[PDB]
Amino acid sequence: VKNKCVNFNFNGLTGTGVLTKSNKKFLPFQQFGRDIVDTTDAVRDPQT
Amino acid sequence: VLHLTQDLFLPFFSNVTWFHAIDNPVLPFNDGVYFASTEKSNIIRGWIFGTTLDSKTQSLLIVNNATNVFIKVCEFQFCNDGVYSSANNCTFEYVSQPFLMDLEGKQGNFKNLREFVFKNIDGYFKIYSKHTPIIGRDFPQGFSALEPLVDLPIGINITRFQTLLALNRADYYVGYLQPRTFLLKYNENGTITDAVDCALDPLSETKCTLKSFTVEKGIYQTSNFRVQPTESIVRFPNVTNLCPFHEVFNATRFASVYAWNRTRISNCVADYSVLYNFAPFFAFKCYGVSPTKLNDLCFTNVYADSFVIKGNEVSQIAPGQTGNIADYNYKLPDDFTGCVIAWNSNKLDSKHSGNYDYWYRLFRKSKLKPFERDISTEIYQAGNKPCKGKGPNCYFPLQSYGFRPTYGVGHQPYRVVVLSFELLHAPATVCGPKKSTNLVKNKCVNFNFNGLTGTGVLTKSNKKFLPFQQFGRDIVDTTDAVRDPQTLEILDITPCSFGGVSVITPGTNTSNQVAVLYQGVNCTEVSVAIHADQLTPTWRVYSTGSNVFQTRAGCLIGAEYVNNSYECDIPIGAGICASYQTQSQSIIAYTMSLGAENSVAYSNNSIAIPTNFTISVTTEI
Amino acid sequence: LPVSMTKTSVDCTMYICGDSTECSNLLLQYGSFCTQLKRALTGIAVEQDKNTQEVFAQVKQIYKTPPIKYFGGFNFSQILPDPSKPSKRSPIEDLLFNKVTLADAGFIKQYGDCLGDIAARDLICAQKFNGLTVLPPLLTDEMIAQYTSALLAGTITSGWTFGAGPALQIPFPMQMAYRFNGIGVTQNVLYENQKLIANQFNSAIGKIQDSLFSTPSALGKLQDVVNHNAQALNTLVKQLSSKFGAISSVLNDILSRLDPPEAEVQIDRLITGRLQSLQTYVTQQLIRAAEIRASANLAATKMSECVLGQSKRVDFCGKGYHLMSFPQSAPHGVVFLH
Amino acid sequence: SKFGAISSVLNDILSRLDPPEAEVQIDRLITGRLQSLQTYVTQQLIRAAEIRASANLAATKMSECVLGQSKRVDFCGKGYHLMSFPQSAPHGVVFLHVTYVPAQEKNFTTAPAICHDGKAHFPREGVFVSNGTHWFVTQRNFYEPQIITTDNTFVSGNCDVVIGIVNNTVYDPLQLE
Amino acid sequence: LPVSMTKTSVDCTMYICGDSTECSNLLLQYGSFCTQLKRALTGIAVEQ
Ligand SMILES: *[C@@H]1O[C@H](CO)[C@@H](O[C@@H]2O[C@H](CO)[C@@H](O)[C@H](O)[C@@H]2O)[C@H](O)[C@H]1NC(C)=O
Ligand SMILES: *[C@@H]1O[C@H](CO)[C@@H](O[C@@H]2O[C@H](CO)[C@@H](O)[C@H](O)[C@@H]2O)[C@H](O)[C@H]1NC(C)=O
Ligand SMILES: *[C@@H]1O[C@H](CO)[C@@H](O[C@@H]2O[C@H](CO)[C@@H](O)[C@H](O)[C@@H]2O)[C@H](O)[C@H]1NC(C)=O
Ligand SMILES: *[C@@H]1O[C@H](CO)[C@@H](O[C@@H]2O[C@H](CO)[C@@H](O)[C@H](O)[C@@H]2O)[C@H](O)[C@H]1NC(C)=O
Ligand SMILES: *[C@@H]1O[C@H](CO)[C@@H](O[C@@H]2O[C@H](CO)[C@@H](O)[C@H](O)[C@@H]2O)[C@H](O)[C@H]1NC(C)=O
Ligand SMILES: *[C@@H]1O[C@H](CO)[C@@H](O[C@@H]2O[C@H](CO)[C@@H](O)[C@H](O)[C@@H]2O)[C@H](O)[C@H]1NC(C)=O
Ligand SMILES: *[C@@H]1O[C@H](CO)[C@@H](O)[C@H](O)[C@H]1NC(C)=O
Ligand SMILES: *[C@@H]1O[C@H](CO)[C@@H](O)[C@H](O)[C@H]1NC(C)=O
Ligand SMILES: *[C@@H]1O[C@H](CO)[C@@H](O)[C@H](O)[C@H]1NC(C)=O
Ligand SMILES: *[C@@H]1O[C@H](CO)[C@@H](O)[C@H](O)[C@H]1NC(C)=O
Ligand SMILES: *[C@@H]1O[C@H](CO)[C@@H](O)[C@H](O)[C@H]1NC(C)=O
Ligand SMILES: *[C@@H]1O[C@H](CO)[C@@H](O)[C@H](O)[C@H]1NC(C)=O
Ligand SMILES: *[C@@H]1O[C@H](CO)[C@@H](O)[C@H](O)[C@H]1NC(C)=O
Ligand SMILES: *[C@@H]1O[C@H](CO)[C@@H](O)[C@H](O)[C@H]1NC(C)=O
Ligand SMILES: *[C@@H]1O[C@H](CO)[C@@H](O)[C@H](O)[C@H]1NC(C)=O
Ligand SMILES: *[C@@H]1O[C@H](CO)[C@@H](O)[C@H](O)[C@H]1NC(C)=O
Ligand SMILES: *[C@@H]1O[C@H](CO)[C@@H](O)[C@H](O)[C@H]1NC(C)=O
Repeated sequence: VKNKCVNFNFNGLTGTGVLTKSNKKFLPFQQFGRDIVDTTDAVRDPQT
Repeated sequence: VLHLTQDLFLPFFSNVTWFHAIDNPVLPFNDGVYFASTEKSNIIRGWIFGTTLDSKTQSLLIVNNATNVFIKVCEFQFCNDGVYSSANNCTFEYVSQPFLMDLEGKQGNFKNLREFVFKNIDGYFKIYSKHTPIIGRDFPQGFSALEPLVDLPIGINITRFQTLLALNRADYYVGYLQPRTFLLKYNENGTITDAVDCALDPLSETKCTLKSFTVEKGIYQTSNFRVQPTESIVRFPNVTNLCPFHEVFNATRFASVYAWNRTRISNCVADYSVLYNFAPFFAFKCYGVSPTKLNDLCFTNVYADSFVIKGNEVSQIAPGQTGNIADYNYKLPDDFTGCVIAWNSNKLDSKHSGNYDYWYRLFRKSKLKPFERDISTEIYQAGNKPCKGKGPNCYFPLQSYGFRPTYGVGHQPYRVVVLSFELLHAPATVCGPKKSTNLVKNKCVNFNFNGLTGTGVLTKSNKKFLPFQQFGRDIVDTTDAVRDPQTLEILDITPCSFGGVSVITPGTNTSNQVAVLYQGVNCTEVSVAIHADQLTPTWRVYSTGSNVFQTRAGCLIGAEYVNNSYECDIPIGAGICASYQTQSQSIIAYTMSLGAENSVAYSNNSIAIPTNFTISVTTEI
Repeated sequence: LPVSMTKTSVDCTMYICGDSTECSNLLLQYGSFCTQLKRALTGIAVEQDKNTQEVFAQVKQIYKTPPIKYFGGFNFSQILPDPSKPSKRSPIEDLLFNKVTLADAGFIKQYGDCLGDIAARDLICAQKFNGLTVLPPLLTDEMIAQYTSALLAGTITSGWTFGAGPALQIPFPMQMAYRFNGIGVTQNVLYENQKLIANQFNSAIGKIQDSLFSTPSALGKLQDVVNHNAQALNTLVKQLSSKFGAISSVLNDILSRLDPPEAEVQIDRLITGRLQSLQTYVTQQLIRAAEIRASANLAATKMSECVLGQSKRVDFCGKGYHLMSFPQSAPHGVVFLH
Repeated sequence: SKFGAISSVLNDILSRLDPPEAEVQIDRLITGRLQSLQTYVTQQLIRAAEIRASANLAATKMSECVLGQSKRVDFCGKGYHLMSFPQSAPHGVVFLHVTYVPAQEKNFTTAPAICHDGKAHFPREGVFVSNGTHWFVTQRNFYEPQIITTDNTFVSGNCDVVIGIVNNTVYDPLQLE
Repeated sequence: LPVSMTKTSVDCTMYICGDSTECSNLLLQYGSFCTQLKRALTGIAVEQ
């Protein structure tokens, strides 16, 4: 479910927040996301 | 983002060995290998890893073919040219898509350059690759990232490395990685556009402390510089008498725990290898010290308490425990610094028809204070009777440890010997078997003076040590002078060279040249350390004779002293400023000019009165 | 008035973990706690340099006194630079330098004689043993004297005009007449008792030198600043001989006396003690730097008002109806003669 | 930052460790982040004190330079302060100090007083200056020579105590009429 | 305009270890952490 506050457990990455579509340019080996201050940003959907 | 990483990377402007082919040397493998090749279609298939490459140790093999890869872990025998002749105890077979991709624009000039990086951190074999269609002809420097392909945990020992060839009827670029800190510039789309090393150039070390690819004009403090010691002197005392650990482990009547025999071991050299030969141990639990690190220490005194106790009571003996032995028979103090030794002896505390020689105390009026003996035979009181005798409510304090050759291990005679050290500041009377090397003065050396470890420079002194004085110190309690145990002479101790390096650079958009300021250190010291190559700085800035300048703030390397005077541009310290000036361009250091040299025309009756005026608008923020 | 404090550039890496790799690896687990400390102390040093710049660098052109020195009777040899002295400093300016003792000059390059210390090494060698260094100021105390000489030669040969624009020469009798006219007394008073007022000025200047010669300490503010800095440095060095509840207070001891799996517990304790000790030093240094910056801004305003002109605010430039002011350079500060 | 804990993610060490044992790691994370948030708060307090000092300076500068003319030298810009115009900037203020600065000057001559007839004449407000042959009275910050009259000068003295007194004739607009 | 604040002379020994000998013994292992606090408070009082 997207555009709604949900607790996610993406591949063992626990947390809380809101998810949606992206236009990111993940390289095929890329799996996680982060920012300049090292906080998990975007998770590649393991089943999509 | 300008993310900074510390990992195994190929150093910038490093040595890469370029080979040819027309036999196939076995390259060493350590900390990973960077591999690159430039080929027409295919002459290199795969690689071989492992140790001794024979049928006695496991090894890897990663040959590619037309369609797949052939990764495996095995114990191959040899081929000397079908690349193996043995797959005996060999598993971990693996197959996936091929590593080699080749494309041509209807012509062979597109000599694609294939770059690979392998490493073996905590097993988990990591392989990275990237095929750049270059123009591999001359291995260009155009930045190029590398994407992982497969990560598989071989979990083996890799030291040697080899490669395979192909058939037919300029390649082999090999580089070695090292643990370095890198600063990587990430594109908006997530690729890596540029990267800068952090241990290569003064400008690079600054560009990676301001985590930025642009360093504005100014002076930036990056790190410090230290002179790593050349030699390591270890000066232990003048004694060679081996300690009597033999006669504390060769004894025949290790007393009962109620009377814990306490020998004293002093004036001796303690090699605990003789401690490791008289006893096939069952418990070497050391608390204050690590048993491996026991031959490099000096103890003021050593106590060897020996007593035979039962199996569970071995686990009983420890700092801060409980039980009938740890409370009424032998109590090890909480802040214990030493080792306990327990080995099995049912050959000297046993016989047919039995034996009951040993003894222990289950009945004491209170607990036993640490390291206290309580040899006494007083009947323990029960109720309110002052009774002096055995029987009910009238119990003898100490009962038997009757030892026989046949009980379970939980009930057997272990000859427990515990060693107590005094690892404090005092003359050391017991030291390890470490040899006493020579003495070198006026040079940065690691010293191990009588168990006092440290680093610094030593020399003769004119101190007035009293004959009982052994150590030295200062007003803030830092060890200053150590009396040589084998010369009875006084040697002072210095810091290594500790200072601070500041890099003086103009804007990176102006020039890549830099000046290096070593803070508050004579430049002869930094010059001799550099020429001896014992400086912690691995970025070595040039020294042409016109780039050295002993400032009151240190010494400047990379900037020449001009005798002119200009307005201060980059503040260095102590009246010296540096700036980027034309010659055709270089960095110059000068003494700041405080302003225009002006003299007033004061006189008894002369006056200057303005005949005009101006209106100036200044700004304040 | 204090103008600057000692510039320190402490290193967490060597101060907390002297030449140790395991301790450095453990300290890396605390994040960027010490980049903050280095940045704070670098900012403090830059701010002290800026404070000195604000207080003294008020005149662009460096002025010089005339070759002859007859300022209508006023005797200025006591504050003018002395050519005979190699340092080119005023007689009153020498007492301030001889009555203040700096524990660490900084511009010594003392390395090479901690070995040659022979006797028990001092505070400086002991601090160098634990990564605790002091930077030297950007402005030497020889060109600060040149700034002061220019400031004083611009106010006795050009009045206050050099503080606004071009330095316009004016005879000192007429400058005194103007300063008198600025406080509500007509100029004729000065020209009718010029000799008497010159004698009074000379006596006042002469009796201020002995008042600093024989007093125990009137520079006690600058000495207080120096003592506070040296004493904070000393109480920061002395925290490296504290166990903090660890087995021993020596990194090279507990490293060689325990295996890495167990030595981490003690090294963590020592790191969490020395970091909390180096964060007290940095915090007190920041507070003292703010106080010194306030004092230095006050000193810069006092220079710009009292020295570069006549100030109509009462009890700012000394007690009484202010006429003029002379700056004098003192160790880590300035001295005003109102 | 792990701060010597198993992991730096609370949602990780909570889902990986049971409450009895995870307390040890959570305590470490708390004692790290609290000491990290007490450094931020302390440095923010220090910076706020510094900013308050600067803002009080700015308020005083506004109230003096803007709402009036300041006789303090080098406070409202360099030179003789005339005006100041405020401008608002992000998280601060910008002042436009309009100042009067002198210009081209000439060596003329000067005397403390002028002795016409036994009496020393002093300028009411200005300098006795001399082209070279004809003594003139003028202002201090601008050259505007005027004929030395009894209105320009006030008279008190005996022509024997003023050092540097020059001989010249002062004028009175009374004897002629 | 405020001119002064309350002058305090907080003592570490009694504040941290009320009439305790073992606690004082453990506190002595922290070095001159509290001489600094007493000096700072004394300086504050003298400054007020
Ligand atoms: C990141 O990726 C985007 C998606 O491919 C790129 O946008 C494209 O740009 C090309 C021109 O290069 C267009 O033809 C295409 O329609 C699309 O807009 C974008 O440039 C890229 N950014 C980079 C590489 O910096
Ligand atoms: C503990 O047991 C040791 C070995 O039996 C004793 O050491 C030796 O004891 C013999 C006498 O039995 C001495 O002749 C010899 O020199 C050596 O000391 C040790 O004395 C003993 N200690 C106690 C306190 O009983
Ligand atoms: C005072 O200074 C003014 C400028 O600072 C002079 O004005 C100048 O006038 C000339 C023409 O004569 C212009 O070309 C120039 O741009 C400027 O406006 C002014 O003349 C001068 N007055 C005296 C008396 O020197
Ligand atoms: C200005 O004041 C000076 C005080 O330092 C006078 O110097 C004096 O010189 C005499 C020797 O001639 C010394 O004995 C005395 O101690 C002092 O140094 C100087 O003469 C004086 N000059 C004028 C013109 O007043
Ligand atoms: C003194 O000041 C005088 C101004 O009144 C100048 O004298 C002028 O001289 C001309 C003739 O040369 C007269 O016509 C005029 O009325 C005026 O008196 C004179 O130049 C000046 N002296 C110097 C040396 O500048
Ligand atoms: C200014 O003019 C006075 C008379 O107008 C001069 O007084 C004269 O002084 C001389 C001696 O110097 C006497 O001989 C004469 O009788 C008269 O008193 C005065 O000197 C003069 N001053 C200057 C500086 O020229
Ligand atoms: C997940 O598995 C299902 C079942 O085989 C398959 O239909 C689907 O395509 C898979 N999706 C992904 C992303 O692997
Ligand atoms: C690479 O090897 C060559 C040949 O010995 C040598 O001249 C060069 O200095 C080496 N590269 C570096 C960076 O030292
Ligand atoms: C290449 O290796 C794969 C590995 O399974 C094998 O199946 C194949 O027969 C080999 N040869 C070719 C031409 O693909
Ligand atoms: C595999 O290892 C065992 C280890 O004892 C050995 O006995 C056996 O011979 C090995 N198999 C081979 C070499 O084929
Ligand atoms: C790996 O091989 C090297 C070289 O023989 C050897 O020194 C090292 O001890 C080996 N390590 C292991 C874990 O086998
Ligand atoms: C005791 O000493 C004898 C002496 O010959 C020796 O043979 C024996 O191995 C020693 N045993 C122990 C346990 O020290
Ligand atoms: C050390 O021992 C040797 C050998 O007995 C002796 O010659 C030398 O004098 C001794 N030196 C000291 C300082 O004890
Ligand atoms: C430092 O300065 C020079 C240059 O090295 C030399 O005299 C000596 O090494 C040192 N001198 C002093 C006085 O410390
Ligand atoms: C020029 O510089 C040299 C040193 O580079 C110095 O010895 C000399 O005195 C200088 N000359 C002048 C005129 O400053
Ligand atoms: C000023 O007057 C004094 C004393 O009359 C004299 O010594 C000095 O040379 C004079 N200077 C000038 C510039 O006239
Ligand atoms: C006044 O005359 C002196 C003597 O040469 C000269 O140095 C000075 O610059 C002159 N001042 C002026 C013209 O304003």
